[PDB]
Order: sequence, then structure tokens, then C-alpha cells
Amino acid sequence: NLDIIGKRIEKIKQEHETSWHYDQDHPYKTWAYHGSYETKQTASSMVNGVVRLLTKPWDIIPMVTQMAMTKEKVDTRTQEPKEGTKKLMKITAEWLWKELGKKKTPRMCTREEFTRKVRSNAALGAKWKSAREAVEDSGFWELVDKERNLHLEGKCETCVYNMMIWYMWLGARFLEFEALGFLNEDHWFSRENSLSGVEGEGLHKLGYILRDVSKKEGGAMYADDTAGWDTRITLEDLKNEEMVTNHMEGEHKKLAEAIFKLTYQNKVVRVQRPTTVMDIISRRDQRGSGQVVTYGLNTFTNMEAQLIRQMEGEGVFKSIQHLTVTEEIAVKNWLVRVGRERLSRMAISGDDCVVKPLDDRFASALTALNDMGKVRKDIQQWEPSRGWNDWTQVPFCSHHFHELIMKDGRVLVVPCRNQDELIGRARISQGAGWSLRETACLGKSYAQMWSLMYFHRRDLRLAANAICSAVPSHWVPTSRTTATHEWMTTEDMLTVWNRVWIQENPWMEDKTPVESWEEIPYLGKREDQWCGSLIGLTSRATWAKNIQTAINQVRSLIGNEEYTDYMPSMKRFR
Ligand SMILES: N#Cc1ccc(Cn2cnc3ccccc32)cc1
Ligand SMILES: [Cl-]
Ligand SMILES: [Zn+2]
Ligand SMILES: [Zn+2]
Repeated sequence: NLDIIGKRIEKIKQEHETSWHYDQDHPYKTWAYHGSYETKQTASSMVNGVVRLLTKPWDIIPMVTQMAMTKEKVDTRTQEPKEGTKKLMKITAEWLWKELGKKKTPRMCTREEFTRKVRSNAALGAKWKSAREAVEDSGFWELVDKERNLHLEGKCETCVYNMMIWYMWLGARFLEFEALGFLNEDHWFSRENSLSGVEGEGLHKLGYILRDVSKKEGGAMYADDTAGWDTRITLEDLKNEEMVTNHMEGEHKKLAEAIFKLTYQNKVVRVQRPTTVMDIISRRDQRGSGQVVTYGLNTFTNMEAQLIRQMEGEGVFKSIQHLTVTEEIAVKNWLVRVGRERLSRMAISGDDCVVKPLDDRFASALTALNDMGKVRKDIQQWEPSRGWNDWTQVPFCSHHFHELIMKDGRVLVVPCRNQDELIGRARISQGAGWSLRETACLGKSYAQMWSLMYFHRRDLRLAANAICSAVPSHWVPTSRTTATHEWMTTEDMLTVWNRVWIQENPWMEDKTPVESWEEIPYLGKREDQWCGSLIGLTSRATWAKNIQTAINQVRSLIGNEEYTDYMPSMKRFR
């Protein structure tokens, strides 16, 4: 315990030797409080202006305006699972890893790969000012090289999480990425490799994936969201995930084993408390890993939980209190005989999941799931799961998927969500100190995503043409903080569409290109109203009629540049 974390604690305590104190009134129970030192400091979402000027009817929708404005979950403990549960998880984790690594090879990620990642402004939780300064400098990689040697010796000095999301100093992110980055970077959780997974599939393929699941014989499709899944990660899960190292070798295996046992399984965290003071607390369980590593581990553990719930549903094991030597061989024979087929009945994306089990016994297979700590959100603990009989209403990654027939007979499966949600997100700009040019480039990014993924929604196709028309044609799309983002490009969007939906799409057998935007269909007007369209309102009819005047107001605010008129792509203006 304190033989592992004590080293990190001493360093921070010594830096603030003139401000150290063990306060009497500390609110931590589940967290172990080690001490505190004095601090004083705090990101409030800002309005992307180009987007708001071109979506005026939504200035009065409070679903949209409210999004732009504006604890006791992390301070919770999970009961140690039963012995029978722990054995099932241990046996399944072991069999899963072996499957994931049949056609993979664990490997250390490089300083070159991590370097190019910070240059492209990748999303990472963090002497030097910017994230790019320490990478260019060499004295950093000495700080990294120091820790790296201490990790090989089985000790840790500077790998302390920051709670503001679990941030960490860039050096720790590198060492984390070096050992475990291979899971993301070499697509371990691809659908080709993992069967349940969807990493790097993109909003335009998920829909086709749910449908392919649907085509299998079985019961309802079950989409149960776990209540605060990161805070429901047990130490037994952290141990089951660490069994990946058993597929590694040499310097890699020891560097991985280190991260797991020194950072994940023994955490140290600095937390600001307004009463301002920085409290140094520790804990062994819960999730705080790298946002990208977390995804792959959450997908791993979630696959494991869902495979076990299917075994409970199919009556492979009777009771979780203790596992018999006949219940072991049966569970093991199950994984070997059908475990692959049962993975292909799922779509898992981190804490998210959609399962089409063999029958509806699954719905009331809640003993193992509740014991693993994977407690379902907003349903009684022992009340059975409400199934879905139609794949076009099943929720997945914040979306639902409409089947949609093109005028030449070919079948698009398009993603969709409440249009008040899409317009509200586009109107937000994360960060301060943005130029009119930068804000405008982010707007083009959303409009190009809308034209590619949400083209079938009338108000988005129109507002997309308007935004692209109000932004100089060459000005490149920019991202605030980084699956597949093909809308990030200056190429002609009808050409992107043809590549994405016709050329590259393996569910389309006829590869005849689409020649104009009119050949690309919309959802029914009621479907479009059901998913939140304003078609039929006077405001939207006025907005659409007088659309050029808004484009010209933005054109006037930016200045005299090279602008294109994209509105003639729609029939009404044509
Ligand atoms: N269900 C339904 C419904 C039927 C008609 C309208 C009127 N409306 C206004 N703008 C439109 C654009 C394209 C199509 C219709 C449009 C609204 C909703
Ligand atoms: Cl219709
Ligand atoms: Zn360390
Ligand atoms: Zn919809």
C-alpha cells in the first residue's frame, strides 16, 4: 500500500513543506486521505458565433439555448464480488485476451508516434508552457527516462492523477501510451479482431452493424446503460485487464506490469477543495486510466460482463456464490464451442453495449451482472430488462439508425439523434482566445459532418450549405480537441459522400456514383419532425426563405474573401 504510493506522496509533501497539513474536517470516507497543501485557482463552454448566426430559429428553443449555459458518485465503494463470480471473470478474461491476441502482437509505442500525436493536437489529459514545447526539448525525455527506469525497478515518483476528468503530467501519458497505446493504435477492439467491438468504424457503419446483429436468430436486442461505469470498476477488473501482460515479453512486459500495479491498482490524486486547498488522496479500485486506454479496457471488461450474462441467461452456471468443477468445464466448453458466435451477437463501445442474446431469458439474468458491480441505470436492481423488438429504435453511442431507400433502390442506414442536441453542440466552442477565422473553421467542421452523416435531416442539410457558403471555400476545418472523421478535409463534400456511402461501404453491392445532392434522400417529414425538425414552423420558413441575408451578414463580419454559394445544391433554390 504505502510502500508503493509513499514515494509519490513524499515528493509532493516536500515541494509544499511550508503548506503541509492533515486537516480534521476532510470529507473523504471511501478515499484514503494522506494530507493537503494550500492552492488558489478554478473551463466554461463559449458560443461558436458563426453557427449561431446561421441557426436563428433555435435562438428560442430552450433545449438548444440551455446546453450553452453552466461528486458523490466517485465517493462510493463496491463490495468484493463472490468467489464464483471472480472465477467466471478470471476464466473469461483469460479466454478473451487469447482470442484478441491470436492475430495481434503486443508492442511498445514509440516517442516518434507520441510526438506526431501532440503535433496533430490529439486529446490528452494534462518547466514547459504548451504540450508541444516539452516534446521538442530533450531535458523532458530525461525526466521521462528517469521515471521509466524507476518503473523497471518497480517504483514510481511522478505518476499522480489530477481531478479537475483524471488529468496527468505529459511524461506519465507517454509511459502509459508506450506500454498500452498498442490497444488503440493496432485496433485490438476492431470488429475484424474482437467481433463484439466497433473501434474505428464511424457513425456511418454502426447502423449497418446493429442491422447485421439483428439478422441473427434470437430474442430482443437489449441496451442497458451501466450507472457511472468508471466508478463501478472493481480491483478484480483491474487484475483481469492486467492479464494482457501475460502475452508480452522483455522490457515491454515489465513496463506494462508497472503501469497496472503502480498507477491503476495503486492511485494517488490531487483534488482542489474550495474550503482553496489541494488534498492528496489514494484508492486501489475505480477507473482513472488514459481516455484512449480507458476506452479499450472498458470495451474489454464490458465484453467480459455481457458474455457472462449470456452464460447466466443460457444456464451455463447455476449460482455465483461458488463455482463447481462441473460448472468450470461447462463455462470453459461454452467459450470454446460458441464464445466467438456470442461475441458477434454484440456491439460494444466502452461502457456502451447492445446485446442480441439467444432468447429473452437474458432479460432476467441479473445475479452475475449485479454482483460484478455493473448495476443498470434507472431500473430496479432485480426488475428484468425491457427489450427492443426493432433495431431502428435501439440506442447506441448517443444515436439511433433509420433504414432509408435511395430513389435508385439502394439502402442507406443513416445515424440520427434529436436535432436540438446536434444544433446545440455545434453552437458551443471549447476554449478561450479564438479568432473569428478559427471559430469559423470549427463551424465548417460541424457543417461538413452534418452534410455527411445527418444529410437526411432537412434543417441540417440547409444550415450546412448556409455555413459552408458563409465561410471562405478554402479555409480548412479545425477541431477543438481531436472514430473516423472524413468531414475534416477541403475536398468537394459530394465527392466525400460518394466515397464514404457508395465506394468504401461494403453493404452497397452497386457502386454507381451519385451525381448531385437531389439524388440523396431525406427522412419522411414526420420522421424529421419526430427527431426534432422545425419544418412546418413560420420561423424556419422565414429562415429558409431569407437564408442568403444571414450568409451575407456573416460574410460582412469576416470580410471580403473567396466565398462559394452552396444553396443552389437544394431544389427549392435551384
Ligand atoms: N410531417 C410533416 C410536415 C409536412 C410539411 C411541413 C412544411 N414544411 C416546411 N418546410 C418544409 C421542407 C420540406 C418539406 C416540408 C416542409 C412540415 C412538416
Ligand atoms: Cl414519406
Ligand atoms: Zn511513475
Ligand atoms: Zn431519427
